[PDB]
Amino acid sequence: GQVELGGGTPIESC
Amino acid sequence: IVADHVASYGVNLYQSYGPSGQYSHEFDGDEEFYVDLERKETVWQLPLFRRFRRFDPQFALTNIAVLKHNLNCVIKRSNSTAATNEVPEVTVFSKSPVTLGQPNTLICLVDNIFPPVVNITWLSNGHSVTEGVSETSFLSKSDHSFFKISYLTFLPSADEIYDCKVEHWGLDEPLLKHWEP
Amino acid sequence: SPEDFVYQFKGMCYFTNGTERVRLVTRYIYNREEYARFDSDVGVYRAVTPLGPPAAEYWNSQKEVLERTRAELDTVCRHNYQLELRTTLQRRVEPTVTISPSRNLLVCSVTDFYPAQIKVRWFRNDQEETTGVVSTPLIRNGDWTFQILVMLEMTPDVYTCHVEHPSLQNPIIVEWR
Amino acid sequence: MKTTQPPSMDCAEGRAANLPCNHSTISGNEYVYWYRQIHSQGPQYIIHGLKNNETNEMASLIITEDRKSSTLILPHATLRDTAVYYCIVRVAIEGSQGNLIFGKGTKLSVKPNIQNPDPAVYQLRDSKSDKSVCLFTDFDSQTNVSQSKDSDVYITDKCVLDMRSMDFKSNSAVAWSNKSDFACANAFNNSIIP
Amino acid sequence: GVTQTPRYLIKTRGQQVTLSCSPISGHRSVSWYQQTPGQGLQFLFEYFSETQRNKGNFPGRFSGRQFSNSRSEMNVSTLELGDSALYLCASSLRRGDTIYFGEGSWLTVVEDLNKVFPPEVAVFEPSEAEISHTQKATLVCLATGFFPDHVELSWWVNGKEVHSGVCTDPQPLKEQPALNDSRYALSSRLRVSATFWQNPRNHFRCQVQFYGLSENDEWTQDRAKPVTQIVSAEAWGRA
Ligand SMILES: *[C@@H]1O[C@H](CO)[C@@H](O)[C@H](O)[C@H]1NC(C)=O
Repeated sequence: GQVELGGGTPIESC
Repeated sequence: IVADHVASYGVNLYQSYGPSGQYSHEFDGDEEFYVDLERKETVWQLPLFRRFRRFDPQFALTNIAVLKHNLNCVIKRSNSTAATNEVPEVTVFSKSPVTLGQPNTLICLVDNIFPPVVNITWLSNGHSVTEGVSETSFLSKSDHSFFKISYLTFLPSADEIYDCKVEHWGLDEPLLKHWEP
Repeated sequence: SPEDFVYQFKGMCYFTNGTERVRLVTRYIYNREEYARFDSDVGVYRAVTPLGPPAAEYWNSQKEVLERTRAELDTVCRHNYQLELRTTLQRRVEPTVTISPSRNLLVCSVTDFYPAQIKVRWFRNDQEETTGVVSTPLIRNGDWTFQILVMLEMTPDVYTCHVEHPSLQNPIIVEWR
Repeated sequence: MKTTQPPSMDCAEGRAANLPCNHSTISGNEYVYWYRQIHSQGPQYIIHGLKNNETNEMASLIITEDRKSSTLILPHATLRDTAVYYCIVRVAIEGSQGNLIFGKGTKLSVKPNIQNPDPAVYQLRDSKSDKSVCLFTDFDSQTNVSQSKDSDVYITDKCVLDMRSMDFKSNSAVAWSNKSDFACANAFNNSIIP
Repeated sequence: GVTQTPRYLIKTRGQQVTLSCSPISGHRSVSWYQQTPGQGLQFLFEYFSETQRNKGNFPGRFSGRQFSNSRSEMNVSTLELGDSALYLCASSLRRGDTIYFGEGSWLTVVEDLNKVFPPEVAVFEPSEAEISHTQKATLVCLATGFFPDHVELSWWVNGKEVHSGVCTDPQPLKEQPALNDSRYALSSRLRVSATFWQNPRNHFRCQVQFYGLSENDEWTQDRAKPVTQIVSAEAWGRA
């Protein structure tokens, strides 16, 4: 089933 | 910011205490669903959402894992600046006008929660109630604090005494909020 | 009290006039301090506090990270809003209106309705009651239903409570008497 | 998968290759990805897009306004562009959210341009010792070298070598067998000059 | 770039195989794929933050791990003959970004080690008819009777490897197309100018690198152990 997505988060520098 | 409808497609939460996490979507301040991070299941909060809407819990687990990494960095970057315990305010009320014999629901609103570590229980005539006690997830606020709602399905009677006990690190003692009919 | 380190990431979408004005703001919060955010009206990551220069400058350098976050205006905000049009924006729960003497003060208990737009008026005898009417702010029950209680100071006559709501083409008219 | 591609597609060297792809069931939260795989090597990332037209140093991607079909445009086709081209929709489906599920793809054969096609079959002798092979070479790129009927006779496929010292390209196929009755005249006899 | 080790492997039925993958520096998401000629390129599993995310439709025999350095290690248990394939590893900066594949690990599951054979290499000198008609001289190399298809053919002229005018078959030919573990054959062509071939000082060598058994395998057969080796055939020019 097709799913909606949320906002993607990025990985900090570290 | 001004808008007709505000949607929080990604209320990602992760705290060191536990450690615990939370992923949920909100629309107009109401939780559409939360993702049970332990069972890897999406829990929609309306029957209409369960039949027409779908969400992969793997997207939630991935973002929380990034939050776990991002949290460890801002801890080092902020010289391990811990959170500040806020004083939560508690309100108790019924969902509908109480009628004896007709099943109703009590609503315990615990507002201004930070950190998102609260312990909310119900008491009937001084006895802890472990039946009919539901609980929302941590619902976000614009000031980045949270509020949680606990429910208690009951049967109205004459000799009924209901109190909502709230336990938080910002409180000096467990807060008992009696429900006035 | 044990110490706690809280991290929050809020992917927020803002809609106005249907799909005419759509705005995406992703907020990055350490405890209760938003240190970095991405504004689709701005188009690039920006630091809100001196805690996120390292994060905002680094995420803006990753070309694909910036372009995908830009594209979330269409893949998240605009796409999910179309599913809201099928479900959330069509939810219409009619309010339950009940008048009951308080335990003199009459209360008009308007409970379990959605959406939030509602209007309640008190009438003593086809004359609207302005003073003596005390209302509450809209109450969010947390289960996708709202509640409001509008009280009226009275002294006995047919008191009437009128309620308007998008789910109601006919306004609910309840008399106490 | 959500993508349908032409199974095979030929293209002349130097021309522009327009590889079509249909995906009418795509959603607003799904990207179109293009990959290629040369021989049995690792898949090489080409390009990706959402609704606009993208262009990198490798190719250009053209997605229709209704996002129901797309096209990968390789402007300068080289012999090194002969590979299987995979048009993939990175789906937003439960259990496969963000997965790139490869399909059959499109086999793009960049046919070189043989200026003076003088086809001939030669016989080569072994450098050490009773052993010999047949060589069909210098034939046009619009010719097919079929496999052998006799299993004791082995016939390879077309091979394009590039003599960069003279800017000379030529197709070639080899045939050999242990049966000493192997005349190179009746070797590729399943290949008739059309 | 994505790195995968080992590059070639030979195992028997019932054994297990561990496949390593070093992702691109900075990347933290790793995906594993299996490429067969039959079912094509199939997805196995994906890993991010040391835990498995999306998973394919493969049995529990196909497992994997991801370490802190974002490195991944795929494992297969109770190897079957159908498990022989090219196992590719892809990496992305994060789960949801563009994945970039490595070169893969070639796995060949054999019934017994006796089915592994080194290639015999032969060089065929150009014909005088081609030399007189086109002023060009084509040499043909022939690597025959090898199994599995873990072979690398190369042309070496006067000590240096050449690539201009070299054409090797993209896919080998089975000597017995009916047998499952049939030995393969591979042809390659090196075309040079007729004058360059007629120079008696020019030395032409066809080198075929074969990847076979290691020291961890026992060889109870009478023939030479088919270990990793380079089988070469050479030819000198002549006027
Ligand atoms: C929740 O209960 C546990 C023990 O039952 C207690 O240690 C903890 O402090 C409670 N949470 C609070 C007070 O926020």
